Amino acid sequence: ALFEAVVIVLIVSFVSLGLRAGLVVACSIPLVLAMVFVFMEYTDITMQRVSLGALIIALGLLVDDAMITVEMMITRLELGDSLHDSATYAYTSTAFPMLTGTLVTVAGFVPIGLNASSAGEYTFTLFAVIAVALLLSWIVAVLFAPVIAVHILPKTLKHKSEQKKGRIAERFDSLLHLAMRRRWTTIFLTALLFG
Amino acid sequence: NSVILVTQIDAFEKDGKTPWEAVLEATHHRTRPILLTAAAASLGMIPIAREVFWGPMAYAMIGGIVAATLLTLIFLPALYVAWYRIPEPGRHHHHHH
Amino acid sequence: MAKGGFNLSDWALRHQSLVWYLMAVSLVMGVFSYLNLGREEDPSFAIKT
Amino acid sequence: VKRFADGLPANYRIEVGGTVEESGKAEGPIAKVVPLMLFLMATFLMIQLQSVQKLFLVASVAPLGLIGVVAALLPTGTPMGFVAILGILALIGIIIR
Ligand SMILES: CCCCCCCCCCCCO[C@H]1O[C@H](CO)[C@@H](O[C@H]2O[C@H](CO)[C@@H](O)[C@H](O)[C@H]2O)[C@H](O)[C@H]1O
Repeated sequence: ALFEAVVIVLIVSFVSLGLRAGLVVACSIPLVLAMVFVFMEYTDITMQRVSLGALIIALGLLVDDAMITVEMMITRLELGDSLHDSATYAYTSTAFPMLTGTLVTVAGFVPIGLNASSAGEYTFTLFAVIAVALLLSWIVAVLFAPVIAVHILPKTLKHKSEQKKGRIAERFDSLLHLAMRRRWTTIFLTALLFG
Repeated sequence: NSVILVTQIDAFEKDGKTPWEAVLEATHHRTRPILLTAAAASLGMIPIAREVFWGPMAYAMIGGIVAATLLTLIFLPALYVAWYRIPEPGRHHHHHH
Repeated sequence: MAKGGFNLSDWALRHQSLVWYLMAVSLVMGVFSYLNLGREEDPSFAIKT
Repeated sequence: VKRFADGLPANYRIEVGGTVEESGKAEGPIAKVVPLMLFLMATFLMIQLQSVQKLFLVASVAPLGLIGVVAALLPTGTPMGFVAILGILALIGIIIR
């Protein structure tokens, strides 16, 4: 099942960028896996189902952050100059947000890792897994994306969007305009739905 | 995700551009990434969904993720622009900005 | 808030071989450690009785 | 003696009772611990340097130092001391320095 989840995320990144761009990010994913493995080794946290599920969750989140970083990099470099420095500003800008969101998520995970109940045992493993994985993931994303880009990435191009998603964009922009046409209606709908 | 969006919005708004067009460009710029974010979030749990252990939690996760994302796409824009066009609350303090 | 720092990009771009070696050593370390990790059904919660 | 032992029913067994057992037990974790620290100090060196070429260059001097450790030991006929088995590592460190 682990390999299955890995390959589905793989095809996700494949169809996302089309080109073999996010594929290098996928190649970078196993790194954090080995790191958390050695971490468990030092902490003797052996393997079991629970930890595997935690691994799946953590891998999804970390690959999400890494992929969005790579996407914004390639987009900002494609729409403009083709240079590592033509992306250093993107790094300097969107760096802090990644850290913030990641830490916020680890905080949201924390609760399950504090109960003294008999159930807290199974939760302790997944908590440690998620925490270490997410942190090492952020450091990897901010410390490896440069070389991986400077060596396995083409130059810039001209703006263009996949026409298949064109109809989806039409519907999205239209619904956006309509939602702006009557803001109070959206609030009413949200209220009734939540209630 | 919500933090990412608000940061992207107020990011270029520092230039004092048209709030309408500002939020418009913010959405047009964050449309593609948030999609992949929601994908990676919801997915991953699919192959293990067959496992009876991680059962209801998997469905609840994949459901709430899609819901929260859709609203992150439509709800917050209208809400923020509404709160912007006019301050609904009051309670003004004479000794504070 | 981007005050007196932001050297992440440049320093990352620089010291290329350093990051390269760090990545390599980390990878091999995790690889070798994987075999000696340990597999078990599920954590043994402390029974109280 | 091993062959002699082999020439006997399987239900029986022979073992040593000297000091080799204790020596091996003591040096047990050594083998399973020292290489990790070796890679640790290697990376430590790579911090000050920036090329694997210079790394291997200075590393070549490390093993070659085993010349004197034995040249000044064979004529005296002094047995290999455990303390030396330890100090040789310090020798490696200083020569690399
Ligand atoms: C006088 C006051 C002190 C009295 C004696 C205290 C001596 C030093 C403190 C003992 C703490 C034990 O900690 C020690 O455990 C293991 C020893 O096998 C070491 O090694 C451990 O970690 C390594 C990296 O994760 C793994 O490769 C090893 O398999 C693992 O055993 C630890 O890196 C070390 O931290």
